[PDB]
Amino acid sequence: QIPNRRFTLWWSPTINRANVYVGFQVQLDL
Amino acid sequence: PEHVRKIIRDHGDMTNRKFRHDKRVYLGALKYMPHA
Amino acid sequence: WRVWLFFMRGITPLLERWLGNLLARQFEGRVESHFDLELRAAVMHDILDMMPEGIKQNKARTILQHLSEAWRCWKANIPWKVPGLPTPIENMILRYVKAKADWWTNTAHYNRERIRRGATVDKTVCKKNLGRL
Amino acid sequence: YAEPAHINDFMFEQQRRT
Amino acid sequence: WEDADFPILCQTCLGENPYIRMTKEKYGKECKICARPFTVFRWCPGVRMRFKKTEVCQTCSKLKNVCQTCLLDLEYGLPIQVRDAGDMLLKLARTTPYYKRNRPHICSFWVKGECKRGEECPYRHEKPTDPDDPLADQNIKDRYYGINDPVADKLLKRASTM
Amino acid sequence: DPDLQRPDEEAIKEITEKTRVALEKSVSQKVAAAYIRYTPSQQGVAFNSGAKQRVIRMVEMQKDPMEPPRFKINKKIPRGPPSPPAPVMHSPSRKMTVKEQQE
Amino acid sequence: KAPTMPKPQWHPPWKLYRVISGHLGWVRCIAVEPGNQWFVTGSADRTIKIWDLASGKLKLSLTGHISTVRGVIVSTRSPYLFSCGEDKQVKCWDLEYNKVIRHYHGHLSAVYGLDLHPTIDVLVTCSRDSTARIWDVRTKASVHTLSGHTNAVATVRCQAAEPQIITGSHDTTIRLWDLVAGKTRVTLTNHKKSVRAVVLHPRHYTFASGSPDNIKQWKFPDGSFIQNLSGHNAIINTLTVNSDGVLVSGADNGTMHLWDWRTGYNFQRVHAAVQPGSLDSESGIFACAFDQSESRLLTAEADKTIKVYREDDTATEETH
RNA sequence: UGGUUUCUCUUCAGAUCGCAUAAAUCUUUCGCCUUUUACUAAAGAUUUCCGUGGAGAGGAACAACUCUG
RNA sequence: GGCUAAGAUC
RNA sequence: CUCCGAACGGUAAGAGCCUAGCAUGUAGA
Repeated sequence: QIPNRRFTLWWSPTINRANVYVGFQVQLDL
Repeated sequence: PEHVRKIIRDHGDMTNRKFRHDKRVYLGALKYMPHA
Repeated sequence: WRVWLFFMRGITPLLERWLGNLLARQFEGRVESHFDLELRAAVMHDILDMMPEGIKQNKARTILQHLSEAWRCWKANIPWKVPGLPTPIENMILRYVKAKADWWTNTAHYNRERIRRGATVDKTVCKKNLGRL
Repeated sequence: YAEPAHINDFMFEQQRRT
Repeated sequence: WEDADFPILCQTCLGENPYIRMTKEKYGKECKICARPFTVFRWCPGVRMRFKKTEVCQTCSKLKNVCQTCLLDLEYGLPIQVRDAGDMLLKLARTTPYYKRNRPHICSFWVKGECKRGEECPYRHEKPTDPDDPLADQNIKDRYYGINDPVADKLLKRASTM
Repeated sequence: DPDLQRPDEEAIKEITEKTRVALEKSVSQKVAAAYIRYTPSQQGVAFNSGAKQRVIRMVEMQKDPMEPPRFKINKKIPRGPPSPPAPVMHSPSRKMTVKEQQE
Repeated sequence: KAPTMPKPQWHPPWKLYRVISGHLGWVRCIAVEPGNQWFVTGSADRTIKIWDLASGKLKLSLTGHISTVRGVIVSTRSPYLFSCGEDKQVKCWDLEYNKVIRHYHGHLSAVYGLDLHPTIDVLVTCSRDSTARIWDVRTKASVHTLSGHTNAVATVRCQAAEPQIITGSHDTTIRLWDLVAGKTRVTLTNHKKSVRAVVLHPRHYTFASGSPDNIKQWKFPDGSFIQNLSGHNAIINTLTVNSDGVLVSGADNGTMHLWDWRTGYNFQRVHAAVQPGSLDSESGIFACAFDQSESRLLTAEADKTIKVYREDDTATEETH
């Protein structure tokens, strides 16, 4: 899970946007 | 005759006009809807 | 108008079964191991019926353990049988072992015929089909 | 102990109420 | 589940006439004696009566041996707390029952003064009972079970008066 | 011929007609879900005297044929968990032989 | 010295005419078509295959079960070759399209046997979970759960003469559960072994019964023990009886003892052979039923060979 | 011989019963496939629904206009 | 106490 | 060339306090 965590965090603006996932408004915390 | 115009007039009253003990049968008998 | 009148003509028998249970819950309130268990329970049913010579200190799980050690000895293709036993008890044990060998060989050839492409999905059946062959 | 009868309900309800 | 064929009721609740009429509703009315649906048997006791129905369950009333509507007893008429106390049932019993067991309910519009129904009012336009007495403070299991029975308490207390 | 007699074909057809009517009543009950006079011998002595038959008409109330059920699944006990335990009386069980443990 | 000893019944011995061996595994059920043309017989390969009743050649192969096919009841009142599989599924394979048409369910374990009633439109599926099941034909629903057995209900009998349904329980107690009520009207004070066999001779007498150890006859009205069986101590699994007075008993040891339904003495009592590919002690008659023409007997052995036994005329077989 | 209608209930329907035509289920097939239902349509047979056909039973309207013979 | 690939196993 | 898809696999996890649109229609004296 450790190399999977570094790869998912590196492409965080590419893998988490409005075009890549359409219907979503989830906020994490404050 | 014009009897159906009076019965459907009492729709959402506060248990005093066709709503005391008939609201359970009103949503259950209407579950045969698409045949109508 | 003709197509959508037939749409409700097909949904009127449907929706009484679709939304029939939905209006009812508001007032009513809502593998191969089975063949191994059925062969094991029928073996105990046959051993308790096919001549136990009455109530004369009859068999137990050790007789089923004798059938278990006979299948494990045949599984490695070893010539080790189960010697030192009565002849009808050994014949009843060898009959269920020859029938279980027919089930396991047919289950091996069925998975191998679907091993080329078959289903394009195999989680633990790939290790079992390679071990059986 | 139940014991039904095959009498008419119309004549029985009329005679008892009279 | 829970079916029935004939109501096990008393002769007082059956009506003051040899001929009556019953109405059977199979698996309904939610009988609170066993929390199971029973055959609700409605009937008419007579002219100007209450026209009540069955309240207790069928199998739940068999162990108690009481009426289906009055739920007092089978032969004597004392409550279940008075029947399980003790013949004691011979002296506490009373034949020729009162019409208050078959009397209808009171008119709430007559208690409020605005009784607009008039002489055709099926309810009784009389004075209600005194709420200070424990006789109008019973419950479901308080009348069925012998625990906390106000009617059985006064029946054993008034039996030794003289 | 009287000891090994066979039943009549009309009696078999009458048993078949009664079984077909009983199975149709159970099938109509499965597809739906998925006067009288009792003599008051309990306390009838003097209260409302003269009631020798106590006739009560059994009029089934026609319920609405479009409704949810009036209660939930019934959690009441329908019957008794004791049985009529009929005895076996098949054969006297005894020991076979002294060599039965060796055979 | 014995009663009715010097006047027995007439029974000429039989002879095997053809041993068809096409299945792959132990055959557990065998049945003949009422038109004497088809011969339905299951196997352990989960495939109920029909063959010619007279020619013996293969006619069809119908699979679909997920376990051993331990029951094949070809319906004579309707074209539907219903079958009982051990995978908790009474697959009613209708022969109108050679496919499953009903696929009824409800049993919690394997089904032992199935019998179609001649009068009532229902199928008595003797399951093995805890009881049998009265499945309604062309309704896909059960009628009543005749729970009157302390073990698996192996045998089943649906007679028009008997008002109840004769169920054969493996708890050494046969029962006659009524069709309308469901409770056992009368038990059986015999069959000390696990009773897994039943027969019926409606030609000139009442329906009999059977047992592996100490078998005995019975009667259709409320049961009546007429006489016990001969010296057959093996585990009997097949019990057929013809209208000519023959009584065939198929045991698991391979000793196919044939006796008389009236005399009771074993006429032939011959033992069959085995397949060359099979083991030494593997031949056992698991299912046996006579033909529709009552000429050639058919017994499905456990050695993967459906053997057919024809008749033969002889006279030097007098019993003392 | 003697009745045009209308509404209730009892069977079989092998007639394009329907001069037009829905849904679900079961057994086999294809396409996507990523967990599943909603999926695409080729074959066959099982229900439900929209409906209907002859022939006895009970009410209402002029059954009396006198219909065929 | 059964079936699972001496169940794979230093 | 004009054949247009919907849901689940998703927002957590908890502590103290605060306010609400709901339901039953009884036998008894």
